[PDB]
Amino acid sequence: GKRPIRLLPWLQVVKIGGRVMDRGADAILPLVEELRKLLPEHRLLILTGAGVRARHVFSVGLDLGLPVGSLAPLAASEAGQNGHILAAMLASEGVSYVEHPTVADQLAIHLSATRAVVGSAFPPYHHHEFPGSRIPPHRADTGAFLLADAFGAAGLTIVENVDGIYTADPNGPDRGQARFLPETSATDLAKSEGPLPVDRALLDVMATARHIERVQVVNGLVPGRLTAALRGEHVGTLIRTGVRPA
Amino acid sequence: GKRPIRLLPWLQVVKIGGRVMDRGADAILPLVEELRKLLPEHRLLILTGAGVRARHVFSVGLDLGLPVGSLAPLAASEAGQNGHILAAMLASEGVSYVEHPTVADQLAIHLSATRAVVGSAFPPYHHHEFPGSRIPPHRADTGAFLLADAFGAAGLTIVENVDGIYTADPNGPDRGQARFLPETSATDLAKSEGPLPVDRALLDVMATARHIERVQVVNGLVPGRLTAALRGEHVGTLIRTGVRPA
Amino acid sequence: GKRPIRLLPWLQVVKIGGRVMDRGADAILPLVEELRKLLPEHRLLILTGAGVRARHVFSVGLDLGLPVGSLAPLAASEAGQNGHILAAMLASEGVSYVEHPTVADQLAIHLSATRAVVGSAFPPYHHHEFPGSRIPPHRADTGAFLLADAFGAAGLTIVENVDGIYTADPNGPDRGQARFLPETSATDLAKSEGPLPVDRALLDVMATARHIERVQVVNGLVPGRLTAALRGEHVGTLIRTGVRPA
Amino acid sequence: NSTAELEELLMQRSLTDPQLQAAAAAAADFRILPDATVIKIGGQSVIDRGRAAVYPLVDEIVAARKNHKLLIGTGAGTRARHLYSIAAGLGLPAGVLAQLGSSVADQNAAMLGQLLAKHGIPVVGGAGLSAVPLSLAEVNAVVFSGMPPYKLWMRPAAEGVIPPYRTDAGCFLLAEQFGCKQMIFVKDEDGLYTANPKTSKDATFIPRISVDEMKAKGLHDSILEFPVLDLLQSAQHVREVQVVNGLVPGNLTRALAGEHVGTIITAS
Amino acid sequence: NSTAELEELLMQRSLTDPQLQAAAAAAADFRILPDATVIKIGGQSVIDRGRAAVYPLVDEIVAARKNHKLLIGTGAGTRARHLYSIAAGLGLPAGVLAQLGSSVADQNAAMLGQLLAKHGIPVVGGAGLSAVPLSLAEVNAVVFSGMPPYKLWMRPAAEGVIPPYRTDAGCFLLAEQFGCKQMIFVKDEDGLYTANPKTSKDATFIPRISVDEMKAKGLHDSILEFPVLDLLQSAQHVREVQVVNGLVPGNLTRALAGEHVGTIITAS
Amino acid sequence: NSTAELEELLMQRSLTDPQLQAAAAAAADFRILPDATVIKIGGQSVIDRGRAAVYPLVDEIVAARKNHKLLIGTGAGTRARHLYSIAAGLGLPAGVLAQLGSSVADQNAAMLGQLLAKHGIPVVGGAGLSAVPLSLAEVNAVVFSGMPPYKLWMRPAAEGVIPPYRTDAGCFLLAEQFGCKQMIFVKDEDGLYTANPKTSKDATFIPRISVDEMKAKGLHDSILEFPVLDLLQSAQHVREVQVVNGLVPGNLTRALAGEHVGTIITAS
Ligand SMILES: Nc1ncnc2c1ncn2[C@@H]1O[C@H](COP(=O)(O)OP(=O)(O)OP(=O)(O)O)[C@@H](O)[C@H]1O
Ligand SMILES: Nc1ncnc2c1ncn2[C@@H]1O[C@H](COP(=O)(O)OP(=O)(O)OP(=O)(O)O)[C@@H](O)[C@H]1O
Ligand SMILES: Nc1ncnc2c1ncn2[C@@H]1O[C@H](COP(=O)(O)OP(=O)(O)OP(=O)(O)O)[C@@H](O)[C@H]1O
Ligand SMILES: Nc1ncnc2c1ncn2[C@@H]1O[C@H](COP(=O)(O)OP(=O)(O)OP(=O)(O)O)[C@@H](O)[C@H]1O
Ligand SMILES: Nc1ncnc2c1ncn2[C@@H]1O[C@H](COP(=O)(O)OP(=O)(O)OP(=O)(O)O)[C@@H](O)[C@H]1O
Ligand SMILES: Nc1ncnc2c1ncn2[C@@H]1O[C@H](COP(=O)(O)OP(=O)(O)OP(=O)(O)O)[C@@H](O)[C@H]1O
Ligand SMILES: [Cl-]
Ligand SMILES: [Cl-]
Ligand SMILES: [Cl-]
Ligand SMILES: [Mg+2]
Ligand SMILES: [Mg+2]
Ligand SMILES: [Mg+2]
Repeated sequence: GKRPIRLLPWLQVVKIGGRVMDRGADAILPLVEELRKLLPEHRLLILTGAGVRARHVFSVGLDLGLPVGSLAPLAASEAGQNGHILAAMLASEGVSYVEHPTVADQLAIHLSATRAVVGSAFPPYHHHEFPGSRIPPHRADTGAFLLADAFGAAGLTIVENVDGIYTADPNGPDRGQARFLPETSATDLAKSEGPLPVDRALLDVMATARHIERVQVVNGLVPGRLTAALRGEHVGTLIRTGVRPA
Repeated sequence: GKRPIRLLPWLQVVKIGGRVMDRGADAILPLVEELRKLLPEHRLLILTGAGVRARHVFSVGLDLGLPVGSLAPLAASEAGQNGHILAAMLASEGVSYVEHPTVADQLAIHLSATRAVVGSAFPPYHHHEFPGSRIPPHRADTGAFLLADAFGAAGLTIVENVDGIYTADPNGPDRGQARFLPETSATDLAKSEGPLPVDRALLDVMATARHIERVQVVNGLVPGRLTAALRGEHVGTLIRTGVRPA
Repeated sequence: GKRPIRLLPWLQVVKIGGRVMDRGADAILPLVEELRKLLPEHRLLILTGAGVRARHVFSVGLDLGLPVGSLAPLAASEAGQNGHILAAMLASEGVSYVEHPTVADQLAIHLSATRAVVGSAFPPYHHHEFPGSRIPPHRADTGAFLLADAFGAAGLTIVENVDGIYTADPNGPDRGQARFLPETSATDLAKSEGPLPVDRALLDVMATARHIERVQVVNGLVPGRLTAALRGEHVGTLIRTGVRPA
Repeated sequence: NSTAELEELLMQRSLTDPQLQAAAAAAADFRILPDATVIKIGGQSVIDRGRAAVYPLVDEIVAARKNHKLLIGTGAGTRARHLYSIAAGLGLPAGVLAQLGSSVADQNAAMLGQLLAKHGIPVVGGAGLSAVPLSLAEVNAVVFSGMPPYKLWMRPAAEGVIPPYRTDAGCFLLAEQFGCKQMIFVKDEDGLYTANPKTSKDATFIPRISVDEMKAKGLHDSILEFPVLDLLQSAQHVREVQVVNGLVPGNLTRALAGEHVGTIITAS
Repeated sequence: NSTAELEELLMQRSLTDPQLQAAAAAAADFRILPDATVIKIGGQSVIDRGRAAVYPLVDEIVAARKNHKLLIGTGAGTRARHLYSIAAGLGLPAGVLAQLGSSVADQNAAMLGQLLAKHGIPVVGGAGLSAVPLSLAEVNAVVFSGMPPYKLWMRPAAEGVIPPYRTDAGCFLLAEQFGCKQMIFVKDEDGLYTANPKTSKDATFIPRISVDEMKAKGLHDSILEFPVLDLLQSAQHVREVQVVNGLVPGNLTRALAGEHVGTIITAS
Repeated sequence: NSTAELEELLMQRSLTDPQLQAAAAAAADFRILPDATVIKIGGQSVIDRGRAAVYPLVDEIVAARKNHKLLIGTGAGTRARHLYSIAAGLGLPAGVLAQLGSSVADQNAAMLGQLLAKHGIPVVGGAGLSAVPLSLAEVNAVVFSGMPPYKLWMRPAAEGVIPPYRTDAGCFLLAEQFGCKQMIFVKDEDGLYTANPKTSKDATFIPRISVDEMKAKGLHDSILEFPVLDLLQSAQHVREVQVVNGLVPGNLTRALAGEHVGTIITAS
């Protein structure tokens, strides 16, 4: 399709949800042991989301009247703290946290030095966040996809605290009505109203994607599902981006 | 000669001319494929020059009346952009662009992590550029040699858009008079008047050099010449620095 | 003892005294050749102290009336210069100097890229140095131990210009009275009065240590003693920290 | 408490939840720099032209800072388009081009900054909260580079690899985020015309127009980056912009004084 | 020369030598910022509470900077305690927790800084030698984050992995190092009581007390980080601190005016 | 247009082309900081000497900034020469020594900066375009470290590994690049003598001399780094320098007032 080259075609990108990290050792320790076993199998860029502490800083910032561009870096800080925590648990394996500038221009050398690096999934929109909502739209899922597609990576896998995407919040008021979606397209999700486990802006950047054809959302609280998803096995919700294979 | 030790005696330094990069994919793609094949053979520090965009910023800066120390970092920016472009094309091989401070104090660890790194050939003289000319004298060729000689590198090769040094500009008004120079000494060039394909300041820093005995200027538009030059084959103009072998 | 995990349990930390470096090539060259032979045997974090130049800047700063928080970063600068010097001599082996932030959060990836890194042993207390003495208390020995214990490293070895700890300064006025101490506990040293070859604050942070059970002070002017100490051989003064083995 | 119910939603729901989104929309609205004006100095339209364009505009900035708080952002221009053409011909993606273009806007901020240094006006990073210079009457202005910080995380356009959010969008978003009172784009034409005035011999001048009317008249990508018009319709604080000719002596000074030179583009 | 003998000792002895230590103790004493006051704004006690607590305190800072030089440091609060609980449950050491808590105090400095930007007051790094803002009457104040820079080199407490030196200690050490005239802790209680006033129904207010008396009365770890009390007894410049209730309108203004609101804690 | 022909040459020729060099030489000449004076405070000659030398000079800087814009750079001194001797004995090259010496000039800038902080005068990086402090009457001065940024790219001298461009050259090049009006070197002797006044008992004082006359009289490497004399002959803006004794009370103040204390060295 006369598309841009793939910068890092051998790369696998994994996004860890901030609310997975929020569960502490009970969720993090099995995830760390699964990541340890995956290091010899894949070249991994592991990106962390923000979770509940960003909700609290949104609560204070919204109370102070701050605009959406003020809230964006405050939330991004919590994603980076989650990344430092995860990288600390993998340090004995040679894994460290790397900053956005290193991720942006020096990922190649760092993945030559070690098998995986951890970074923040929030993109550096910060005070240039788009207006409209008072909640920053370009969050962890969106930043992780923008990076993965810009690199031309082999995949992006989103590690969630639920099995995947449902027709309603499976932890919310309409939960007995929520039906599991094994597959969906980004366009079908975008034309629905209701909450999702992924940013609505993820669906927008999938519409302009150049390389990534599918993204799987899997439950990181079930050991083995991330491992299976990185081998292309269907253990969660597959999101079709609309990039067509050649 | 009671000279200083060689810091990185196994290093090979290659300087890519900015006007080579200016030719776009038609020149860059064959050069990238030649560099890919050279990675397992050599430990490479690849440094990029500035090219035509620096001429434009000189045109604006000279129109604004800016001094030579103001123009120097403006030109250096264009060399770094060329380096980011080249490193992007080699990212899938583990090559990244590295900044001046990393080059200056952490080159050893980075060349332990990967087979080659790309950096800017302009030296950080910036607003401490020497006065005299309104054109910054310490440019890409000069910075690449200062680095290579300070490291005690095994060589420096200058990759040009012409075969080497002629007795006149082979693309200029006196071009039917221009005769190819297979070899020359830096002192012989310095005592001539007329344009050269290399900085005149390169000749000055060769006069005080401690290690590098010869520098070859080769045509990077001819595939294979950089490869041959890195094996010591004479495929361009050899510049004798005046460092004597022991 | 329900103690924190070990971040880098395979790490060996070596602290080189600044007054060892002060002796110049006569001491540094044999030390560099011993470090070269140790690179394939251990994963080394080499940290340098400050030495005599910090005494001079203390002399000027105390003459100017500056507080202890002003003197701390001035002394830390001299430790970092010693580290740049040592790393330069090991550059051909792939060793580079790394900054405090890299040491703090990215040591794992760097020791995956190369066999050893050099850094400053002074901790970043700087203008938040504790008051009380006009001499900064948290110096090279103290910072090296804080790092080694925080990492859960396999050991910390302190490389001195004397055989170890004596009952008085073996180069001072009471020197014919000075008796060598092959072993001691940190608590026994802390309850003595008199000068030591190690920071008194080292004894305090050993009291709250979580992992490191012993620290050996060895004479880096005797080739082979650092090598032997890194294998657990008793060639200097052993300091028992009071961490109990399980 | 609506504050209480907002924090309940913030703790219990996904940020995608419409109920949470609607409760956050009711939050109070603080303007960080309400008395500042953001000005974009065009790269191609002004700075690339050298002394004849830049020197008069420096004089106007120095005179204007006496009564007007100024955030002055720089465009990129011809050197960025050269970089875009090289990188695009190599198949590099929009995110890589975005990083290259930033260096050029940085160059331009540097040159403008050195002409303004003796007048006390500094070059600052992005510079919204460069609170000290903008509070001193001796200064009351700063210069920044206009490229947004997205870099490798730039969202690509629907077609092609040219970054869709450039210096126009970067300067506009700064004005919107800090709740500034005014956004003025300084270009090389009197304002919006019914067609490109350089390639059509009878384009008609448009003094005032809405975003919807621009789109309907077929000029969504005319004198401004077309994503700016969509950002303008989403903005909370800056609901109109003015485009003026920086090559006309005193045109920026008169716009700051409230004169309707150029074109006023409204969100609605 | 005592200067001569000091330099002899400095060259010839270990810095552990008591003779060298005693000669250094006789050196002159320069105060770097003697007319500034350091204020800590509590994270949990103030900033976490939102507009009702923060907005009045912003008003007091703006009014107070007219006659008082201010170094304003921020606490961390509930988000730091969440991070501590996650990291502690993973077995991470105090040095790792120290780095995490710093990000939260940074967040709070950012939010406070954006409310103060239009008043000219900047956010600076640690900020002792942010000499220009503190010398201008139009500014005369800065905001900084209160966490000490120890990070991975944090000394652990005798038990547990919670960093013992947090925003109280970071703000105090800044005041001590720059020889400031005054250190005021802004919390959410009127001052020190004989017991925690939130969990005891008849605690008695204490207007003035020494460190030794606090330790003897069993409240070494009460309204201040307990290491601060030991740092206070070692301090050369700041030999007392005042703790006031930031939730009381005008309480910080009255403390700066020399009124004995709250509790005064003395080193001796 | 000479502007047109310059841009043709700039596009079509190598920058080594004499025709291009000559056309660039005809460009206009903008001075960035024309009313500032650059002062170098010697490391060995002043700062290394402690309070007796530094404290009076701090007083003069504070008094002088009332009527004179000051860029104050610091030398390095004895700690740099210790580092040079260690590194040279290891066979390290001039580029490595250059990086080591920079840290020492940085130390000295820090100490001077902390004595000046309460007077509003900051320590800035290199600091030409530190436009805000140099435009405020309350400040009107900055402190910077005098080492040039060449680091590993230092050109070595013809013999030996001592970096030939040190704090004298770094301070001079700053004055030249920003087109400052005056360059004053503050040392520990009244000025240039016919021989080193410390090791010759009847050297004669020289009030005024040219670079050529210094070279002819055999003192190219005397009171100033000898490369400075060659940089002086190439300079566009600073065509003379003055060397004064900072140990004489008020000597810097009188030089700033136009009194011919010390030695004036002219390019021609
Ligand atoms: N349609 C839906 N399908 C699945 N989960 C949903 C849906 N709508 C809402 N949710 C909720 O989304 C929750 C996940 O929250 P969220 O997406 O904010 O977490 P996260 O991805 O870990 O956070 P972050 O974005 O900070 O990384 C699920 O536990 C579920 O309750
Ligand atoms: N004597 C000469 N011999 C060879 N080429 C010459 C000579 N004099 C001028 N030239 C010209 O120099 C051109 C190369 O230009 P230049 O040296 O500026 O390029 P570059 O090295 O790619 O740039 P940069 O220095 O920015 O890296 C040649 O194409 C040729 O026309
Ligand atoms: N009890 C003691 N036992 C041994 N050496 C002592 C004792 N008391 C003083 N010293 C002296 O301490 C000297 C070492 O000095 P010091 O500890 O300052 O050096 P260093 O560790 O190299 O410096 P730095 O702390 O900057 O790294 C020895 O050479 C010895 O003279
Ligand atoms: N309908 C129109 N009315 C006016 N100008 C138009 C119209 N359509 C196109 N243009 C062109 O838009 C140009 C302004 O955009 P341009 O990108 O040149 O501005 P700029 O801000 O200088 O850009 P940059 O800063 O990115 O270099 C004008 O020079 C004009 O030729
Ligand atoms: N004896 C006591 N007197 C007063 N307050 C006490 C006492 N003992 C405990 N406290 C508690 O100490 C608290 C102040 O400490 P806290 O850590 O909440 O302050 P902070 O500065 O906001 O912290 P941070 O900035 O780290 O969030 C008060 O809210 C009070 O409940
Ligand atoms: N002919 C001369 N006239 C005057 N001074 C001379 C002469 N020849 C040598 N000198 C010496 O030059 C010295 C000044 O150079 P020096 O390097 O000490 O200065 P500095 O600026 O303090 O250096 P740094 O900042 O690098 O420490 C004087 O102290 C003086 O002894
Ligand atoms: Cl959303
Ligand atoms: Cl001690
Ligand atoms: Cl030249
Ligand atoms: Mg989610
Ligand atoms: Mg060339
Ligand atoms: Mg010691």
